[PDB]
Amino acid sequence: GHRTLASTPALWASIPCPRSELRLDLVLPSGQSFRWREQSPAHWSGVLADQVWTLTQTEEQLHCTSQASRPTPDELEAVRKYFQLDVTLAQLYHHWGSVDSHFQEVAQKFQGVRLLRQDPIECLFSFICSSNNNIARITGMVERLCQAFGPRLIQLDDVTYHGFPSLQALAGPEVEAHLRKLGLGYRARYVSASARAILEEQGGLAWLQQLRESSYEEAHKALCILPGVGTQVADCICLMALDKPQAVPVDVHMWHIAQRDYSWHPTTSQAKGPSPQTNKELGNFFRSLWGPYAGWAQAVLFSADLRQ
Amino acid sequence: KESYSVYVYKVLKQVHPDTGISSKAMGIMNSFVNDIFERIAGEASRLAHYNKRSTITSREIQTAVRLLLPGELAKHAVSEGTKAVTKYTSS
Amino acid sequence: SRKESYSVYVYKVLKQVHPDTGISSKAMGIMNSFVNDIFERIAGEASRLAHYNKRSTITSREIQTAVRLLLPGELAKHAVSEGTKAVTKYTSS
Amino acid sequence: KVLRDNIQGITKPAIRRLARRGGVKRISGLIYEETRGVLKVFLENVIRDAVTYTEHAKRKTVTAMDVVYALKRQGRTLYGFG
Amino acid sequence: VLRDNIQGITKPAIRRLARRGGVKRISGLIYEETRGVLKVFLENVIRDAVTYTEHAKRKTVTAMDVVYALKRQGRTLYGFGG
Amino acid sequence: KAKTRSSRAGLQFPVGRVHRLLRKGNYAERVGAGAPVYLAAVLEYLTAEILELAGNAARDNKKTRIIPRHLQLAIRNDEELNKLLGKVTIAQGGVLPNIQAVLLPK
Amino acid sequence: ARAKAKTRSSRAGLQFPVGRVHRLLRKGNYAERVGAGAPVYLAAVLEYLTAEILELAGNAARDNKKTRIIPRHLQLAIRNDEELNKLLGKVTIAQGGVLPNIQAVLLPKK
Amino acid sequence: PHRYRPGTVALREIRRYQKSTELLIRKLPFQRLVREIAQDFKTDLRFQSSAVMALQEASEAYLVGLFEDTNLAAIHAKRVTIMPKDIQLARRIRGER
Amino acid sequence: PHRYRPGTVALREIRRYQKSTELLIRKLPFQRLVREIAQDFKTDLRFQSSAVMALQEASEAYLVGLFEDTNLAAIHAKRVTIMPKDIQLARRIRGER
DNA sequence: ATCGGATGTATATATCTGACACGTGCCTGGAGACTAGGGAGTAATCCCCTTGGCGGTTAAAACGCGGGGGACAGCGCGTACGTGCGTTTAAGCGGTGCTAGAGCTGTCTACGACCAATTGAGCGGCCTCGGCACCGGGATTCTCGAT
DNA sequence: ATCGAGAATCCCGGTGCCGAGGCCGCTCAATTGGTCGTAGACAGCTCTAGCACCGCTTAAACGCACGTACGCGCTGTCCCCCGCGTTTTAACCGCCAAGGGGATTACTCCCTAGTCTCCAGGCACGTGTCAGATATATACATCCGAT
Repeated sequence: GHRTLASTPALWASIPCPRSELRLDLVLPSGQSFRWREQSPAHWSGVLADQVWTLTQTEEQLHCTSQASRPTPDELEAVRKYFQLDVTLAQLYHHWGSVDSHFQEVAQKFQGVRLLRQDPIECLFSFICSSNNNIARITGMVERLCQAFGPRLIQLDDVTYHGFPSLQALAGPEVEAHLRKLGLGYRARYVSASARAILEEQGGLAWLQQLRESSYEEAHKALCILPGVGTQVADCICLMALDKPQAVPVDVHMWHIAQRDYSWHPTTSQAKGPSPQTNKELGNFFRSLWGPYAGWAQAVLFSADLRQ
Repeated sequence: KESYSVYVYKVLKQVHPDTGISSKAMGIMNSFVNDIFERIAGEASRLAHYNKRSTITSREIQTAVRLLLPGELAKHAVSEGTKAVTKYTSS
Repeated sequence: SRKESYSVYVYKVLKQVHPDTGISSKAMGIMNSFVNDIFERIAGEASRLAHYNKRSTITSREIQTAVRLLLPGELAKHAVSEGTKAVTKYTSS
Repeated sequence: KVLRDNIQGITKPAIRRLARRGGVKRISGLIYEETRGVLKVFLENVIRDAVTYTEHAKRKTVTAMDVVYALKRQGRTLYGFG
Repeated sequence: VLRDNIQGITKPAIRRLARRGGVKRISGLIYEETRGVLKVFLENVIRDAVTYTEHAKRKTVTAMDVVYALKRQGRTLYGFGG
Repeated sequence: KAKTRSSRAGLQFPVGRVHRLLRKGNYAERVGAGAPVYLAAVLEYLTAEILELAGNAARDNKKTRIIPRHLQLAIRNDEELNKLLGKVTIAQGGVLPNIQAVLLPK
Repeated sequence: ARAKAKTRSSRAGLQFPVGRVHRLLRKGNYAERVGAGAPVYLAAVLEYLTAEILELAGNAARDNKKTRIIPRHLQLAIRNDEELNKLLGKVTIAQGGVLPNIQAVLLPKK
Repeated sequence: PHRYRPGTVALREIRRYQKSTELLIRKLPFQRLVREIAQDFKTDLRFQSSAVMALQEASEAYLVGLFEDTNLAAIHAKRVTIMPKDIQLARRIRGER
Repeated sequence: PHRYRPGTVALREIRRYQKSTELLIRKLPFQRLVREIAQDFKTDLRFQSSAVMALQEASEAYLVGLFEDTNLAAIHAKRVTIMPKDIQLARRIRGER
């Protein structure tokens, strides 16, 4: 079964990390990644760097674990990179708090909300399933998508973990029909269609991976081409999988936050409600308010707004 | 503009092989066919709604024929309809 | 079976019109069938305009046109005013 | 189960009372026969449609909904029942 | 277009229409009554026709709209499109 | 917390139910957002008119209930309602009291 | 390969278009689905009514010594038949005129 | 032996039957008539009581309207008593024929 | 000095106007009247000639039917002339108020 | 009863002509093959709603029997409506021009889409005390016999 | 035009009785969630059909004179419908029983929407061409004013 810090002590390794720098309960189930489950209280399990892990935290430490031994230093580095631990969240909160008193009020109660370094492919298809949907359902869809087309890893209790599907697999024959039976709705077409476009028209995996060196403007532009990947989805990918920290996804949540917490309204736009023009404006508004890491500040308020 | 002009002209040759028809009368027959089509289709839709059925089949087309067309005309019309459907199914 | 109707809604209107007036079951049935008839007439004509203008959908202006066609006299004017007020209030949420 | 001579069931006092509700002051003797005829005609017209509606639904009884639909088809639109 | 156009239907036109209708003798008081009836019918049709045109976001009244408005009142007309 | 559309539009007839029947009734494959609200408002106005007239008629007859006689009388005395309902009978409604002039005694 | 295209109107021996009727029915949003036999049934009914109307109109035209059908002949055909009159009592035919009839007492002293 | 004016009782009857809203036709004979009409179209046919009541109400309304129209026809003829001429005129003008 | 008796050429031209199928109302007066009626509901409406023709034919058929029913009302009261009373009677039974 | 004058149609013939009928070009709506799934046909059930019977009471239908009053036939009159005609006018008919809107195209802001949680009103079950039919009585107003 | 007996009608209070409405249980029905793809709203643009205007011509309106037959008033005649009293009767209400069919529910299957790939049936377009309009000339059908 799933390990716990108390049951198999000699299988866990720690990483210096204070709760103020990271709160797993505020990051893993908040719609950034849809692959983590709190199988046991305060213990989150999921696939990280092609293998299963269980993570749990004390006050100043982040504890990590057919493994038959404690995580190695090399493996632990995989975890630090996933949580981008070289970035000091305390410095970011300070800055955002200094230029936005509302953020300061919220930030006092929701510390440790950071951003996850992610894999481009997993991020692209997970968010293609994020559109017009709720986190609870999205989570299920992504799980069934991985069980059906992803590599089988290991089994803990009655849970069999799977790696994320490859481009070749998602581009396979009759994938759409299969995903519709798995309840993906119309997004089933989007997944099939986008895998093929990338493989048969954009120059495969290399095309998506190269975007990480490209500019936010370029990257976002490149992604909008893919079926199911309009402005909100593209920004999600840029921010969470392509290292574009200034990218700010604009969904219904950030729509409401802007309105009630900043009394914001479109000025350059023509429509009075969400539209491709107003959404783009809201994004710049947040960028001019928080700066270069505006997307990360967005992640904090989004996570906090989920707790309502 | 989709019409029934050539079809009515074809039927006229069957009925009176050596009789002409004016364009005004052609338009009137066109409008008449459209009106009777609208009546039968709408009333068969009412039957479909009333029986909680979502398919317009020949049974309620026949019921609509019996409801709208008068007495002796209805017998001949239903006979023609049954003959046509039987010929279609057999062939 | 679950037979739906407008009985409770007619009762709510009655309480804000004549607060101290009762109503019989036969009258309630008549009122429900009246609501169904007016609804079916207006919806039929609204859909009928959609075909006449080759429009594939029903918007709030086809309903207004149907009301102007059906309701005679000052009922048309007041119903148009009520509908415009209601849609304006709904949009200005 | 044959029913014969039931048009006489529409009694003369009933026709008198109907005419009174219609605001008629004096009634001739032929009016009873004439109104029996027109009632028979109207009931045949209604029952033809009602029985067709019943036959369509594969039902062996005439429900009130069928009568309401038959009346609305002819342009009567009786409220209340159903 | 402005005023006094109801006199456009002169006495002989009404006389000719009544002759077509099977009328032999016409009292003097008929022309004014039938002018009023024609006005009522024409406005009751024109209101619906103009409503159709206005909903069509047009400024020209088509024959098609007049036909449809006539169909609304139960006076179906044939010969001007469907 | 959910805020229902009828209360949002200040209406009592259920906007959601009118919308459901409009879609299911097969009038068009797409139904706009404001059209069911407009329809519900029109139904509100008609129901309010007929119930206020029926209540006036009921109080005229010292009656605290509404009976089909009241509804028929209210419909027939009013002009525009009569024109709207010119081709309808009301079950158990009776007839409006009307006696022609020449039938009265001299 | 494909076995050549033959119209369903020829299949059922009709002149009126089965496929056109089917298209009008499905895009006329009369029901969610349309059965196979319904377009053929309705096309046959329309053909029979048109045949009846045209036959009566042709008889009227022949009795008037004209070889071309005009709406006056259609008017005579519709209102000289009792049942057809009942079916189309609430329709007006443009340029149709009125059937000739005069009341009895209007006729002069015998 | 006091006796009324022959017309006054009639007008009393008018007021009495325009005041109330009862059926004015015996239910069972009307039901028998309806079943007799219905047997010729389809033998062994059952009837719901509500359907019979609906038929009776609709027939009463239709006859009341017809009698009102034929009363107008009789009055137009400078008469008081109705004639079958009046009924046939009412049906012809209405369009039933 | 030859004259036809009253009701002879009056009885004639009935056959002529039932024989013909023309309009019997001048086009231009009806055009002006239709525009006059139109200007009340909206200012400066354009009218196709087909629309005016359709209105003319509809109104003319309506008036022909009304005059037939008026003749029926007149012949009912043992009259050969028609009076407006006939017109209100025919409208009243027809339900036109 | 009848007879020709005179209108008013019926009938027959020459001579255009513009709607009618035909062939042709072309494309777009119809057709053939194939697939997936849900509307619908079919079997079992229960319960309930319809039919039928039986009997007692009596409101109501049947029927006779005046008698008055309203339908109705006949006669007179005077006036309102027809027929005919000279005069006016305006309705078609035919151009000619003006142009504002009708209709077809090319771009981008409001609904459909999948459906699962999420309440939360909306209907079913079930009291319950009051609105109102009914009775019992007495007083008021209409109605027709009398002067 | 009143008086007044007498009959239909209106007003007041008591009685009880069932149903309109309130309350609770339970349950499906709008509502919404990290949006995006997509049809309708809008601007653009052509061109045509509707508007105005004027001149010519002649068919229709019409103002008027005149005669006559129709509507209307008035009358007496008579028959037939209504009020009323008496005599059946079968309508109605209450109760009871039996079972036919009409909602239901579960199950399967096959008919049809959707889609891809064609192709010829039918819609513009052009052109001969004769049924019918139309003018002309004769045949006779029928009112009708005497006769």
